[PDB]
Amino acid sequence: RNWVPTAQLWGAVGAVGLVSAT
Amino acid sequence: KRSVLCRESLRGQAAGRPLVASVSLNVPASVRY
Amino acid sequence: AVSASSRWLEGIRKWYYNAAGFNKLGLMRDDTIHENDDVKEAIRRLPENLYDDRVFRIKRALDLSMRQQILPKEQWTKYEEDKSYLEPYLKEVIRERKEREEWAKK
Amino acid sequence: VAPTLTARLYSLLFRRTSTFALTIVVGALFFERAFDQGADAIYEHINEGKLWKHIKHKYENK
Amino acid sequence: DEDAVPTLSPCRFTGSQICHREDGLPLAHVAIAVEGPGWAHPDNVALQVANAIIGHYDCTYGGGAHLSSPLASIAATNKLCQSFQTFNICYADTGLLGAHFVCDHMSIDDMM
Amino acid sequence: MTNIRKSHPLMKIVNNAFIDLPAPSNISSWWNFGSLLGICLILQILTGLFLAMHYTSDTTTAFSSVTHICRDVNYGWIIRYMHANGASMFFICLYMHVGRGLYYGSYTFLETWNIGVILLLTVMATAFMGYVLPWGQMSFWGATVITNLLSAIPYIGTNLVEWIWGGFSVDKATLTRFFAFHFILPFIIMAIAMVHLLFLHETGSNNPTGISSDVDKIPFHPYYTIKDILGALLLILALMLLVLFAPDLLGDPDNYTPANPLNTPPHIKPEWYFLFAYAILRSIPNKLGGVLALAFSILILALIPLLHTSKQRSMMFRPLSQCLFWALVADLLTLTWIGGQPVEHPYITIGQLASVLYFLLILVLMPTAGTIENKLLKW
Amino acid sequence: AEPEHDHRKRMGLKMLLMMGLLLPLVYAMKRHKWSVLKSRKLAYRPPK
Ligand code: HEM
Ligand code: HEM
Repeated sequence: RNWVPTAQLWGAVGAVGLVSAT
Repeated sequence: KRSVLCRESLRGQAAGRPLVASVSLNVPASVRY
Repeated sequence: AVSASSRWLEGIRKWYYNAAGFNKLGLMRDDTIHENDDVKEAIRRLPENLYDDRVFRIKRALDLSMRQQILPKEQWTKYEEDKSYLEPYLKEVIRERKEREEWAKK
Repeated sequence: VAPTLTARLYSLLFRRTSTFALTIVVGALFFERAFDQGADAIYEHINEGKLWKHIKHKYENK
Repeated sequence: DEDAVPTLSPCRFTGSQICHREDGLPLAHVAIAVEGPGWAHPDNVALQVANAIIGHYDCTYGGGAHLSSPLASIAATNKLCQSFQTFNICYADTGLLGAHFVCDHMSIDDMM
Repeated sequence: MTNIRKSHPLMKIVNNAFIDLPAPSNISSWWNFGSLLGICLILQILTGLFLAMHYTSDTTTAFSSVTHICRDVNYGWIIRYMHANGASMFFICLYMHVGRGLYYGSYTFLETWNIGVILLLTVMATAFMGYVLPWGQMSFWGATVITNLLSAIPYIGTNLVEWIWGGFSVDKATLTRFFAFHFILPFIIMAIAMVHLLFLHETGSNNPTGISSDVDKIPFHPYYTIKDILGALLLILALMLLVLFAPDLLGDPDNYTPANPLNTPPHIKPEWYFLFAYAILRSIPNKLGGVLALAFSILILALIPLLHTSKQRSMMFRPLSQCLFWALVADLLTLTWIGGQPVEHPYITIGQLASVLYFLLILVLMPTAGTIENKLLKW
Repeated sequence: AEPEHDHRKRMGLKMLLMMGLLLPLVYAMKRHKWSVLKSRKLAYRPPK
């Protein structure tokens, strides 16, 4: 349900994290 | 346990058809008269 | 032959008493002992009032040690009131032990 | 009435921890850069002309 | 309008606890609630439907483990509680809304 | 239970030792050293492995390898300094942990304390070998002087000293051994730390008051995780302040001079953490009497328990105890001062009286003061 | 003797500023939580 939205923000976070962090 | 100290007592049993009727329901549960 | 000397220890005693700050914390001597095996049993023999009371006072005092605040000057244990309430209980406990030890020699 | 800056910030970004993390990820980025830029500058001001950065001119391209 | 001064003046909402220990009593009573709306509000029927789901359970409920409210099911199955009940206490200016459970001294935290 | 993460995996339940553990409410800030003590040990390890990742354990290279670490390797300079200053912090913390055992009588935890002593001596071995690692003039002569101290033993000593060194001097063999011992020691240490934790988890912490606080417990997670984190911030701040702005400050030894096996350490001495013992050691004329009383300085700790005389496991309510407790701390300070002192009259006569003081305070003064206080209270 | 002299002191600058933001923040966090306990008040009411 709310998982897509939440999985979408969780996917965002990992992305920007790598990108920046790395 | 509920304290039975005062005038308040008013429990004694006697109804029309039903007398000492105990119910066990899937949701609720009890003991009447 | 103690009249002068042992009527003046009460002065160092009194000085000492309030010197050890438990005084200030709402606590009483009895409530400061080291909790070991004899003391435990003793504590376990305290009547409900006596015993609930120690629990409250340590509950008050540890509260205070957490916050580093001393109780009011008005509300502090006064040496003259030395409830050695554990002493009675504690003694026997010990007394019973020593016997039990002694009976165990041969 | 309007929400205090905090309350605005709150209901836009912190209610959902997913948004709360995101925020933190992005602020961790933006913040690094200003901190360094500011902090570096500060430092380099205190030692004006002491550091190669200031001194490469003398022997550079003639 | 000089009457208009609300006799029904909001009551300030406070999220505190009041813990009153008495190890001399057999069971444990806990009432947990978050503040809610007054008597009149769209949200206030919707809440009820949500408490419908959690439910309300007793030592004597016939369905124990097959209850559909997973709270019920879990205290049924794991002897987690004696009786629990969700409530929505409607007032003008404020509310009280949450559950209430009775249980052993060793069960309080799982219930919660 | 179902889907209670913590109890589900059995392994994960074992970790609730840091969350749902009953933790005394009242609790000085001297209780963070335990947790700091353990960050220290992880910090060293980390850092260490990294240093070990570019360090060579030979007479020819060792100094060079160190020197290479802090010049051509990227960030190899902080890591090393961070490592060196780390070990000052680990000891600084160490002595705070014990000061508290001493003072609040945490050592009532017979079994937990014992392992504490074991721990404390085990870090001392490690700090004594690693210092040797770089192979600097200071390290080379202190390793000789200290291990040769051991040759004071009459029948064996001599043979022994030679087996330890793996030769008749401290050449390669010796150096290579310290590296390996330095390496594995801390891993062995971590098991101990954890056994230490294990025993304490059976009785809980003690407190300022010195009274049971089961009537007053608090979940570790909510509170103490924040406290620990903050303490770590303060801990890291002291380590970096020292690393970044006062690199060798604390590292008394300036000797960045490769060790020439025939030279003069004007005034050779262990680092700060070992000066007490050193001082203690010099005060005795005879060299065997010095070693035994070097050993006893540190081992004395295992008898504290059996010296406890009062009824209040908490010094907090006992003023004469407090006064001597502090003295011994300042005595201990005084002893560390002697450590960097030339061998001479003034320092000898002072150090002599300070050694006596130090055993007096632990062996005889305090215990008496215990009884006196107990008599005063009519106990 | 110390090549790293300049980097080091710049780092010290960034470690001081940073730490001047985290020490005060994290102390806050610590009072946030603790507040519950430090603000707490007791009351003892025996049947007696
Ligand atoms: C855990 C307790 C430890 C303590 C008290 C400790 C302490 C020390 C000290 C005081 C030095 C001397 C450095 C100097 O002053 O130049 C040193 C060096 C060294 N340590 Fe550690 N250390 C510890 C753990 C470790 C661990 C776990 C490792 C690797 C697994 C390690 C690897 C090294 C290496 C390779 C050196 C030599 C290079 C250098 O001098 O930095 N140490 N250590
Ligand atoms: C590697 C070294 C050590 C580590 C990693 C370590 C770790 C800890 C930790 C995490 C705690 C719990 C928090 C606290 O009580 O502060 C603790 C408590 C304690 N430690 Fe250690 N410690 C070390 C060294 C020592 C030493 C050298 C001693 C004594 C010689 C010692 C004796 C104690 C005692 C008596 C307690 C419990 C006191 C109480 O809380 O009532 N520890 N230790």
